[PDB]
Amino acid sequence: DGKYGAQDDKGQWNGMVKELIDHKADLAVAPLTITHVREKAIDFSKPFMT
Amino acid sequence: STTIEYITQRNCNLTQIGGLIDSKGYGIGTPMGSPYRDKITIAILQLQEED
Repeated sequence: DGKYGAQDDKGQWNGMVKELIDHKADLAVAPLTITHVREKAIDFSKPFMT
Repeated sequence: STTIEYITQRNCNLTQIGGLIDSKGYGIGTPMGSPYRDKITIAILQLQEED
């Protein structure tokens, strides 16, 4: 889609979020903002850069 | 540095010289595979989302 990923009002994430929710990739290599709710979306490791 | 900041608010005679050299983090130590860790994770995420 060209995004990190954006949840719909109905809840439909796009981007690498629902890519790793539909498991179509193995990872998401992107400078991702680790949000409060993206952890609820998918598990995180530690941030490489803060 | 947080000890130094704890010093400085009652010690106006000295001054802090420059910023942090490195990025080092204090975290809460839970047991291996303890089930409430993600509760703590979402809790700190919403709590500093509440700052």
